[PDB]
Amino acid sequence: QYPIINFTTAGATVQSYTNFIRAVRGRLTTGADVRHEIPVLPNRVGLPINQRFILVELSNHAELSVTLALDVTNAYVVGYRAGNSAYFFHPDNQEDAEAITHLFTDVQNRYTFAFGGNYDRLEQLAGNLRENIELGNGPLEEAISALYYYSTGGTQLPTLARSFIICIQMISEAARFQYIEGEMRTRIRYNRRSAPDPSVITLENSWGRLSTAIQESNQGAFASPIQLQRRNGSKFSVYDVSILIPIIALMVYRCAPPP
Amino acid sequence: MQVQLVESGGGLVQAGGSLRLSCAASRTFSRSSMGWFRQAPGKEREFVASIVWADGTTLYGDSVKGRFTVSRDNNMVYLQMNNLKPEDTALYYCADNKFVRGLVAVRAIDYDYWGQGTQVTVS
Repeated sequence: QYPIINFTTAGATVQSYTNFIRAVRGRLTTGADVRHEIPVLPNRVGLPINQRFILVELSNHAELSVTLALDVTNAYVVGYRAGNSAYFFHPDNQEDAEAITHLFTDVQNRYTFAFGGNYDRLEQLAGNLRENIELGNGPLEEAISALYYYSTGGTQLPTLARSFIICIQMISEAARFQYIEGEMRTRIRYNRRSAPDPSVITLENSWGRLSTAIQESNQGAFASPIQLQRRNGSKFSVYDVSILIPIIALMVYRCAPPP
Repeated sequence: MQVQLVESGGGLVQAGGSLRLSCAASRTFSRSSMGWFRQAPGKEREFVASIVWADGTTLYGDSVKGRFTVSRDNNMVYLQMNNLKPEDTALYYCADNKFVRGLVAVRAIDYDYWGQGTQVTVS
């Protein structure tokens, strides 16, 4: 019976957005299961489908809206509804596919794609890479518009890919990372439209293996270094959780919590 | 249903003539770029020229670089075509790229919405 969080690109503040993200994290996460200070998303196994998702209503100064579905375990996007159609990504397995059926049930046209929603897959369809794809509010306005318009087929596929690539980032990743949230914050703040820098990107690709590195750390100290990039592309290794604290907001459950 | 772009100005000139294309965007705000592509029947869309919204940097495809000039208005956008060669004969299109970093986007794949088109011809 899923909980929804509205947002509108329309007039949006720095506050209104921080307001937004700070909010969906709440609806995402267990409250406290936290390792060495970082919050852990709910664990796919126990989770009843009742609690498996949350929904996000996104609206426009162009005055239209669409609803996104998010895997609570995941934080990522599984699909969306625009009006009377709903679209979902190709499920990576049996279990996952049964869950989605619980999503937009009212919808008369349920479409399911042949491809995953991994960045790799989308970048391929977008025909471009994430760093050629501008992020910001203007981008997100036009993105929502597109997804709606997609359901009507006024919009092409690579256009749709690009739109997803925008949202997954501006939401799933913003939610996963205060760093990414705060970057969008200042993007809105100075009203810039610009593609994601490397730091943002490598963050996005390493999120899975950070979640692992951390929970499995010894009292915060990483088993093995995790290579990252700074805003300028300069590579650097992460040996300890201490520095991630200010950055990463959520981790996918990996191991049973320590004693 | 889409953003609904349209261009006028197509026609017949003698070889060497000049011609000028015009375009109108119809709830449309953030752009990051707009560009004109041309397609001879049976072939695929050549890039031609584009103007990065924001800055207004102009970028022209190889064959045309010197004779064609591009400009933004307000809404509205323009392509000047000067000294026409019979090889310019083709269908010309308007594109709104709402997404790609404006410098990097030169391709049919890179633009989100397409104008309807208007024809061009020559000696």
